[PDB]
This record gives sequence, C-alpha cells and structure tokens, in this order.
Amino acid sequence: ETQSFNFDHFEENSKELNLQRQASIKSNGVLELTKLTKNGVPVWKSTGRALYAEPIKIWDSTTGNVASFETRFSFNITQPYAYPEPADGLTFFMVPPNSPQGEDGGNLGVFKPPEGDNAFAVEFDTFQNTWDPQVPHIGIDVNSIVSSKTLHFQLENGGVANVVIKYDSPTKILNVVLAFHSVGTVYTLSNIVDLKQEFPNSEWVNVGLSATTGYQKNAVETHEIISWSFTSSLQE
Amino acid sequence: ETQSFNFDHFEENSKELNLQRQASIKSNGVLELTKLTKNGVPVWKSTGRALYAEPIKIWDSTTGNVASFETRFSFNITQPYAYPEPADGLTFFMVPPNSPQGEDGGNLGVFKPPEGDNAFAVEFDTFQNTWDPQVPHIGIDVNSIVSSKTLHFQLENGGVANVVIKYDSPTKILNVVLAFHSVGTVYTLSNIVDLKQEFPNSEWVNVGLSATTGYQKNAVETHEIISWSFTSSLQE
Ligand SMILES: *[C@@H]1O[C@H](CO)[C@@H](O[C@@H]2O[C@H](CO)[C@@H](O)[C@H](O)[C@H]2NC(C)=O)[C@H](O)[C@H]1NC(C)=O
Ligand SMILES: *[C@@H]1O[C@H](CO)[C@@H](O[C@@H]2O[C@H](CO)[C@@H](O)[C@H](O)[C@H]2NC(C)=O)[C@H](O)[C@H]1NC(C)=O
Ligand SMILES: CO[C@H]1O[C@H](CO)[C@H](O)[C@H](O)[C@H]1O
Ligand SMILES: CO[C@H]1O[C@H](CO)[C@H](O)[C@H](O)[C@H]1O
Ligand SMILES: [Ca+2]
Ligand SMILES: [Ca+2]
Ligand SMILES: [Mn+2]
Ligand SMILES: [Mn+2]
Repeated sequence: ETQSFNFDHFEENSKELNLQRQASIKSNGVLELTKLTKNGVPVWKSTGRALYAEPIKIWDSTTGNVASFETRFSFNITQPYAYPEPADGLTFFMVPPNSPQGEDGGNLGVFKPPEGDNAFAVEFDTFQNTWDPQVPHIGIDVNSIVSSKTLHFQLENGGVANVVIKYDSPTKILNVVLAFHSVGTVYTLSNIVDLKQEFPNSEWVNVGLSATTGYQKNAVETHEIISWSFTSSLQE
Repeated sequence: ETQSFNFDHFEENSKELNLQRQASIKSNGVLELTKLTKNGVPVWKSTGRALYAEPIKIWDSTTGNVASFETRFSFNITQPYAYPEPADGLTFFMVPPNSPQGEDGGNLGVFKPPEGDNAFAVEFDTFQNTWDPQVPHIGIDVNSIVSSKTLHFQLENGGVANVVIKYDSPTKILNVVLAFHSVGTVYTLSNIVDLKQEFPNSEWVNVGLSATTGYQKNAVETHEIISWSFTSSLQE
C-alpha cells in the first residue's frame, strides 16, 4: 500500500538510484545531473537523468483507486555567464516502465516531438523556447513540454532551492511549492491532474529527476540535486 | 478588475484597517491580535480581529465570474508555558459585510455554534477541541470550524512564519503554504473550494485576520502579525 525512499545525501554506486547519460554522483554526496566540463574542456548539449530502481504504482486496475504521493528535493542551479542566455532546465518526471528517453535541451530529456511519449513532469524551465512564457518558470507538463500551468519565479543563482510536489488522489490536485529559504521567497503553483486518465497504459511508472544544458556554447548551467525523498500512498 | 493592499509594517491609526476588540498595534510596527496581559496583570479569553476597510469583490452577478486572489502574511506565535496546554489559534477569514462576530476561544472569533454565520477561513489551530485532529494544524474552514481539510505542522515557538494562501477561480483550487524559513520547513495543504457557491448572499466580503487565547488561566499565547499583503483579480 505504501512505497517510500529517502536520500539525505547521495552515496556512490547505490543499488537504488539508476543513473543515465551525463548524470553522475560527486564525491560531495551530491547528484550532478549535467556536466559543465568533461575532461577539462567546457561542453554543452548535456543531458542527465536519474531514476529510482523500483517502479512506483500509481493506480489499481482491480480496485480502481489512484495513488497520492508527495516528493521533496533540494537543487542548486548556477548560471555562470550572462551571454549567451543559459539553458535549459531541470525537471521531476514520471514515465511508464521501459519507455524511450526524451530529446535534449528544450525537452529536458523527457519529451520527444512526435506525439509518441507518454509522460508527466514538473519542470523548472530556465530557457524560453518558442512554446515558453518568460523564464525561469515552474511548469506542470502533462504529456507535453507545453505546460498546462506555469509560474514565473526569480532564481537565486547558486542558491539552494527546496521543492515540494504534492498530489492528492481524491481532489486530483497537483501542487508545487518552490522555496528559497536563504532569501525568504516562496512560490506555489497548483493545477488539476487526473493521473489515472493520463497514464492509462501502465498502473506503474518510473520516477526520476532530469536536467539538460544548451545547444549552443556557454548556454549552460549546473544542475545539482542535494537531497530527494518520495512517498506514494495507494489506498484500497 | 483588481484590488490590492500591502502592509510591510503596521502604522498606528491607519485608515485602512478597522481593528476590533483586544486587537491593537504595538509601537514596533506590529499588529498584536490578542493581549497576553492587560495593564500589568495576566489575562485569557482574549479575542482580536483586524479587517481591511474596503470590501473585496469575490464574484460578479452579471458576468458570472469568480475572483482569484492571493494573500501573504508573516505571523509570530510564542507559547510561554507547557501546562496548562496553550490555545487557541490564529486565522485568516472572509465574511460578508455587516456580519456578526464569532465566539471567543475555539471558534477563533469567527464562527458561532448555531449554523447561522456564513464564513470562510484558513486556520492555524493550536488547540485540540472535540472536533479537532492533533495540533497544531492548518485547516481550511468552509462555513464551519470543522475544517474540510487539515494538516499537522510543527510550530516553531517564537519564530517567524510565512504564510501564502492562493486561490485560482478557474480550477477552484485553494492552496495554503506555511513555511518557517529560519528552520527550513515547508507545509502545503490544498483543497477544492467553490467561492461563488459558498458566499451566495454577497458578491462582496470583508477580509481579515483573527486570533484568540484560551478559556482557562495560562492557556494563552501571543498572536502577532508582522506583515500582510492581499490581491484579488476578477476578470470580465
Ligand atoms: C552550487 O553549484 C555550484 C556549481 O557546482 C557550486 O560551485 C562550485 O563549488 C566547487 C566547490 O565545491 C568548485 O570546485 C567549483 O569550481 C564551483 N563551480 C562554480 C561554477 O563556481 C556551489 O558550491 C554550489 N552551492 C552550494 C551551496 O552547494
Ligand atoms: C515574537 O514576539 C514575541 C513577543 O514580542 C518575541 O518574544 C520576545 O522576545 C524579546 C527578545 O527580542 C524578549 O525581550 C521578550 O521578553 C519576548 N516576549 C515574550 C512574551 O516572550 C519573539 O522574539 C518574536 N519572534 C520573532 C521571531 O521575532
Ligand atoms: C534556439 O534554441 C536552442 O538553443 C538554446 C540555447 O541557446 C536552447 O538549448 C534551446 O533548447 C534550443 O532549442
Ligand atoms: C476545554 O476547552 C476550552 O478550554 C481550552 C483551554 O484549556 C480552550 O480555550 C478551548 O477553546 C475551550 O473550549
Ligand atoms: Ca524551455
Ligand atoms: Ca481548536
Ligand atoms: Mn516551460
Ligand atoms: Mn482545527
């Protein structure tokens, strides 16, 4: 009925977090989603994803009940330069098991252009593509990079962000709270999302974090995750 | 289309804030909702309310649109003693114009027993009455002191709390974020509320803060508001 996991820090070679592409783990006990320099020389078009080994069940076929979950994590985004404009963003996401990876850059390594991929994600977009509003912003992506609801927030460069994503099965209310404590700012964005109806092909989904850097040179930024807890609660 | 007000501090004798009962304004530029001692001797059964002079419009009869508002405020609750247990709580609330005052203590000076008063309020209950869950908790009161949704939170004694109450007319999603920055804690509670259906007798409502202390000696705490901004935005 309940699935949980908590990372107060990130230990190297954990049998719990399954890393992909540029994503590695710093000796610091930090999860680094995208490299800023590989082999001494600066790079771009970097993409890093990190999933949780076990599939989380979001709804029951027999019972017909949808899970309620809450996940929290701290991240640190540093944007070194002012020109060219930094990119692309960081994002929490849920996809069905054994599902293709998303494109780089703008799609945050989660979504693909042809309407094929089935995914959900809460994004922290730092770059304004053709479909984006002023950046940076918080976005609720339901099967598309185009957020169904967004919120502009002022990023604290190199500061520690505290995120909370809470979803209540009964009210189908997805909520996102972004707060920068070291400065006293809080951002809250919430919209209605019908999980059962949006992931009808798998009662199970993989949960993970992802980030990506620009397509040009220097259109990059750091994407570090400091901690990350999760917990679903499926009744019935 | 838009009504706003902001108090980065509280000036004495402002023509924008109709104070009621025990509620006064300290010289430090703080709004003190309930006195802990009057003239030198300790007291209880204290009740303080503070409204905003102008009525805020929440919905339009003709167009049919409901307003969307967001209000933030910082408060400081200090509970001096451990026995007897402290009471009662602090709360943001909306009532129709020219409406009666609620009862002391448990009703937070907002609601009355006989189902007569029409009101809404986000409460920060510090005392567990017969209808309450473990305290302290955040509660969403829709026409009753019995919250339709609640959330237990650990209070930081004498610390500054940052509250955010955001309501989105289109999704009818009421959200409450309570965060104690000095410690790194965030609490988020959200439930669905149909403002237009819950205040059908007045397109207008008075907005205000309120607090109350126990019914017994020493079952008291301080209720200070440091800042408080609001903003509705009714389309059409
Ligand atoms: C946020 O991320 C930046 C980038 O990783 C951190 O800055 C780096 O600090 C390390 C020391 O641990 C240096 O070796 C790097 O050269 C720094 N990078 C840059 C671009 O300056 C920063 O320390 C992080 N902030 C926190 C609080 O963890
Ligand atoms: C909350 O308000 C209370 C009441 O003013 C503050 O507590 C006082 O703290 C001062 C020290 O600055 C003492 O001199 C008083 O004796 C305290 N009063 C009581 C009743 O204990 C408290 O510091 C405020 N909290 C914050 C974060 O400012
Ligand atoms: C013009 O857009 C392209 O380059 C920027 C960097 O400048 C971002 O990487 C974006 O996602 C990509 O599509
Ligand atoms: C037994 O309850 C009564 O006393 C406590 C204090 O002990 C509170 O004031 C409460 O609101 C009131 O109804
Ligand atoms: Ca983007
Ligand atoms: Ca109570
Ligand atoms: Mn976006
Ligand atoms: Mn209560």
